[PDB]
Amino acid sequence: ESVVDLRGMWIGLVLLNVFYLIVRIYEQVFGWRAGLDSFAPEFQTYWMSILWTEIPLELVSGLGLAGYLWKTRDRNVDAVTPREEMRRLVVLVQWLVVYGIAIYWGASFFTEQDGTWHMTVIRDTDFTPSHIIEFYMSYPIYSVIAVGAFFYAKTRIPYFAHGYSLAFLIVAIGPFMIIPNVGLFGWMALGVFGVVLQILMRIHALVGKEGVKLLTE
Amino acid sequence: ESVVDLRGMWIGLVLLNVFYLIVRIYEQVFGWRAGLDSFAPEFQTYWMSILWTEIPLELVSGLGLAGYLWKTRDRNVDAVTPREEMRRLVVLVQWLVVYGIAIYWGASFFTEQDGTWHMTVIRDTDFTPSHIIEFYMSYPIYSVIAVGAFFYAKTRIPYFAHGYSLAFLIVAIGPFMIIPNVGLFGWMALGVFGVVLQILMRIHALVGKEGVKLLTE
Amino acid sequence: ESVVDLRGMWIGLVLLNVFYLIVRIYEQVFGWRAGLDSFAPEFQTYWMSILWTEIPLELVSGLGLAGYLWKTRDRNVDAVTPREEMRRLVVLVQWLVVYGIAIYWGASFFTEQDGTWHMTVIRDTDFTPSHIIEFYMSYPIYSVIAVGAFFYAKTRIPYFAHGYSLAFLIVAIGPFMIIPFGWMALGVFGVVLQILMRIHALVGKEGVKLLTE
Amino acid sequence: HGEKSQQAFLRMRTLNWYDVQWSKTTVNVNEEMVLSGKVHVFSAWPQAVANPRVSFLNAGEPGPVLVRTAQFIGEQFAPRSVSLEIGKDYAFSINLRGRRAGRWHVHAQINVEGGGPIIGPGQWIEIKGDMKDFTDPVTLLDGSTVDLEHYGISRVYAWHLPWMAVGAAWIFFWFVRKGIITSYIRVAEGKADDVIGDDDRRIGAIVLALTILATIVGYAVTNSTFPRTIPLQAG
Amino acid sequence: AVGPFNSVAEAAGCVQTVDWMLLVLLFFAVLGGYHVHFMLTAGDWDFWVDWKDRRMWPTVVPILGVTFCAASQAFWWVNFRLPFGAVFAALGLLIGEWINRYVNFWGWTYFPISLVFPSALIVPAIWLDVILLLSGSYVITAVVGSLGWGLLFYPNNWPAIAAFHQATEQHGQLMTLADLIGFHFVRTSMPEYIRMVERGTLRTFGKDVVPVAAFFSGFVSMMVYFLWWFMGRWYSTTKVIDTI
Amino acid sequence: AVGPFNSVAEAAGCVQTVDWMLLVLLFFAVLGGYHVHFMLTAGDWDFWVDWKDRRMWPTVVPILGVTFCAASQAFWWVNFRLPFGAVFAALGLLIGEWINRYVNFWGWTYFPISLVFPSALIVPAIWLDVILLLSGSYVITAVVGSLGWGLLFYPNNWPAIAAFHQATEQHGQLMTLADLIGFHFVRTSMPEYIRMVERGTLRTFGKDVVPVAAFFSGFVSMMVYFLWWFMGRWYSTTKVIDTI
Ligand SMILES: [Cu+2]
Ligand SMILES: [Cu+2]
Ligand SMILES: [Cu+2]
Ligand SMILES: [Cu+2]
Repeated sequence: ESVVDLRGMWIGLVLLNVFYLIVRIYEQVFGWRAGLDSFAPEFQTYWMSILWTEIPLELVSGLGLAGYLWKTRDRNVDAVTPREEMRRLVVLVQWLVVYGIAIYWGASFFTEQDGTWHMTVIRDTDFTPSHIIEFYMSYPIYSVIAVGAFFYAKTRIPYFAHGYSLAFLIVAIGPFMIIPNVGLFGWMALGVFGVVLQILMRIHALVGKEGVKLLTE
Repeated sequence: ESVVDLRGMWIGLVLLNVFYLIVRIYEQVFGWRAGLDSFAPEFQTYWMSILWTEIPLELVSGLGLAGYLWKTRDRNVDAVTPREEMRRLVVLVQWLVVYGIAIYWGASFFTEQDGTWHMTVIRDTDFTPSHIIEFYMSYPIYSVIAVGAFFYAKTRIPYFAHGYSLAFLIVAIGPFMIIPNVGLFGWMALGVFGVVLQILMRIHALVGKEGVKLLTE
Repeated sequence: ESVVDLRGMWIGLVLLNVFYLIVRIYEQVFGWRAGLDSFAPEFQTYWMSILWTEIPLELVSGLGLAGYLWKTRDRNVDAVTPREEMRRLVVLVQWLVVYGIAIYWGASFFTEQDGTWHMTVIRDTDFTPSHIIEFYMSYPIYSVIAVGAFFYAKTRIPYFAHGYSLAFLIVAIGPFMIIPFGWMALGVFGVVLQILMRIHALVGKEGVKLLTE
Repeated sequence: HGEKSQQAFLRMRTLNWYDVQWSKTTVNVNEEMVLSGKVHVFSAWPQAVANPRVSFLNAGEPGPVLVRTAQFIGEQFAPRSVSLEIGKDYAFSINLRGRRAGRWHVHAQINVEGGGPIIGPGQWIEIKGDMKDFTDPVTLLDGSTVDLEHYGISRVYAWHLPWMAVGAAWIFFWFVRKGIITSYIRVAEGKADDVIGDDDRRIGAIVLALTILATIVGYAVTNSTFPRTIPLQAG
Repeated sequence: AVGPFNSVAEAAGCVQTVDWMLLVLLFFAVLGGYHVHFMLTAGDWDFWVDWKDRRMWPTVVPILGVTFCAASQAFWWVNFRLPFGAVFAALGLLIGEWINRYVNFWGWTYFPISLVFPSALIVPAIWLDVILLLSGSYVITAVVGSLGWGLLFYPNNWPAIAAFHQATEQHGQLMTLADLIGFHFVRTSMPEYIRMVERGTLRTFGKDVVPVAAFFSGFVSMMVYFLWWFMGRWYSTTKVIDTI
Repeated sequence: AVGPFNSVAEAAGCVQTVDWMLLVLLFFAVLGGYHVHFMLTAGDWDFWVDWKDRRMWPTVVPILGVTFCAASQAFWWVNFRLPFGAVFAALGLLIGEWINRYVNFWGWTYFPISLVFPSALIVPAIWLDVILLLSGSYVITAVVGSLGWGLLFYPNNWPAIAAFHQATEQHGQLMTLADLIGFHFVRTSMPEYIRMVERGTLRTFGKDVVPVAAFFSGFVSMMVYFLWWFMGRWYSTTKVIDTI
């Protein structure tokens, strides 16, 4: 039909950037005057709402995405034709671009932001405004998208199905080990190196000498 | 004749539990009033006797056991029949049960016991009552039994003979590296994991499909 | 012709031990009275001369040796005859003996020497007399010889040519990680073993078993 | 503002705070209120908290809603860390120039080396004006003035953003010149070598020569402007 | 019937008596190695009622405790699909400890069991084992397994512990009973100050001391778990080597 | 007509749009992982104008900085012979930081960008990248690469930094503007004394504080480089494993 859709990716990119934009805006407006005393009841309504909401909302969002993808798993995966595999890979490269950006937000943006809010309070708790967004929002979110990209490849692509790419395995799981080292040389998930190389190998296979050498030198 | 004897194992179990029972009793009676001043001469007769005895007694006991087992080594070991190999394994599982218990005493009982005696003196030397039993008795003892089990298997079983099981190698030698860290994460001898797995592999081989699948599912 | 020359090695040995002998003698005479105040101008003429001289001199001496050896590389190296390879090996054993001694001076003599000069000053800089000789002289020198021996083997011996012996690689490069339980270059173990493997090969059963038991 | 949550017995048995006063409980942007007070260093200093041998005086406030112009304690100008002797009392004061319009709750604060923050009393301090109007300024030794709120930010961007753009050039260059997939596949097959080989390396050697030259220049220039400069003053 | 066994009874009999011999020799075994390791590191907080605080003890013990549970699991579940690994090790320790506290700390030297009783592990041990049973994955156990193990620790100790955190007034000072037990029954070498228990800090906020400890103990036990799983594996090695 | 692509345009079209998607997802990605690591280690020296001294700052930052530039190079050069590894990471970081300093340090909390601006890395990154371009060797990069990387850091920062090392007299004491910017724009939690900037020693001789710092930064960067290059390799692993 067509190998390259993208429609879904843009749904993801837009649906996300928008959301954080809202959140960053909101925290501009209720960070300042509303999240400075944690013992105040204006904190229970504007910040402790978010924490108590998003956790069970993330948890379900997670298992849902997992469960669903395994359900709609392709039960005769080895049969996939070259054009459908190609299409399935370009979906996976999609999932990784939305993963990419979920990472940006939750690891750079809301992470170093907590750095500036440290210099703004002396601290009431470890449920500060930035902690809520950084630790209990942005991190779990990019952690869900991750599990997604992982389950999706596991249930659509022969290679990733029957196996467990270690690179990928790491990328999906590493996220549950950011809590230690520390409360905020090192063990990290650039495992995406392995995963794009594994994607790239399939793409090199899925063109005969025809595409390979000829079309591209 | 019969694969399973056990008579020997009980000789070991009984001969040991008894001995430590005596020793723990003895130390109840001479620990309290007799082993509190190391500069007193009542210490030379009740505690420094044991230390000076057991070491050359252990040393000979050790080499004896080793030398002897190597001598009575089966010089045509590859010939062993499936019934005799099975008997030989069940002896080896015996040795390990006497090892198991020689470990319990030396590593848990007399080891954590030193912890309570630490809170009972301020110290005259490093030849306290508990140190004599723990370091210079219970440890060497289980260390001999270990060397035994190892040599026994080496000279009775094709597999352990010609080779050096790494697991076993460790289980026999690790004992000589307990003295360091400390003189009084980590490196340990659960090397028995590999040894029983090596034993278990021979048992699974020594039954045809007949025993295997059939008799047991 | 002959497998065993040695002429070149003595040129090395003699040309080195002499030089250091000069240097040590020099530092006896100008270390004492001349290299105690680094702010004095007698320091600029007797010690800071050497520092500024040797480094570009070592840098060129280095690249020279390497460039040249690569150039004079044997372009048909797999062809080498068992007698020529044996000669080439015995040259390479030479290089290593000149290396061995450039190490001794650089890492034992002028190194532990700095430990006694430490107890003779309180310090003006890190360009003390000993530091000039130890870090900016003896060390670079043996480091050059090393790269030499490495390049020599690389361009004369089928084995070392096409490869990169791991031991040898280390031996030639580890020198550039001395500046920063330990990490060291006894990589010569592997290299002599690599040399010994070719010697064992370049004698038939004839030499091997027979001539020598 | 979190004093509430800190351990009760510790807030009581460390710093004992008295006669704390705020110049004015209202200021204009650029208008210069002052917070002062006295503190007695409890005599039976808890184990939990480092000895106050190293401490630092502070305006407990949600960011620079007020610039601090200066501060003093123990009769010294204290922009750096100071020693507090157990059992004695010290007097302090902080000169606070309004900056951001609102109603902030401003505290006297001192932190101990291996201790953490100890928060004094705090008073609401209504500021009014437009932040746009806030200035410093400050005088150099050379005699000139500079508005701190803005000084130097120009020059910074001036050097950072160009280089970031340079960095992004370098990447977009190689990217669209030899693809990811193309270059992957080339490499994956025999070669490689198609992907690089000079004069790709001529580009590199040139780009680098310009980079270093861009540095030696930028250095020498910024060395001519500001040919004075001293290291950060600490201790 | 079934060579090298004669009867079907001579097979099924020998099988069942080796099954015991293994389980026993394996039981201790790991008890010995678990205890020594654990006693050496986690002390100490385990010997004394007046070390069992809110910060240290519920941190170090989970973290130091999960080690052999993870390694025991690696062995029992990978080779026998048997879901009792953690429990096999947790209990092992407890028996080995309790025996000692009774026969020695008390039987030999006469410290009241109220002073010298161990930390309760068997509840977490179970959570840990059941997680590996349900998911068949160590990866999942590593995460939701150890995180449980972490959080359940204080809870499952509280029943034995609360009784001693009742307040007493001694010479015009407040003490908990535990403090006093320690103070009373005189240890030759144990000056309060050696303790390593919570002493307060300015960066405590609440009212939170135990929750943060356990969560911390949880998230760290994830790493220990992994490591000790693959070490449980490394130790399971059947490799034979050629020379020494 | 060129299966599994229909046209030659359906091929070359999908290629050029995957080439973007990777380049992008890969961009951050490493930016995410690099930033979290760097911020967590090299702080702190990078947040504050009043940490950027002559000793610590131009030591810790190159050393902690070279990490991802090494692994990124191990990734782009080995698999694609694309000589932008180091720059791909260095830039990643800078954006990530700058965005935050602007949008948050300033936008949200209002510290002047004169207080909160990052360290300059792109010049070193370039040196690194071109040294791997010219020699094709990571070993040569690891040596003459990282040594450049170390040396160039302060030089390439000076242009942004000089401005703030101008001297002011304040209440009879000397300060640099930088000290002042710090002192002025009040950080709730940043007592001078936490800093970790040069404070003098008796073993300083000169007049040498920066060159030593930079050469030191250089030589240490060599080891970090190696370690991180082979970690870049281990992270590029396509190994698939059988069970969890
Ligand atoms: Cu935080
Ligand atoms: Cu002892
Ligand atoms: Cu020196
Ligand atoms: Cu307040």
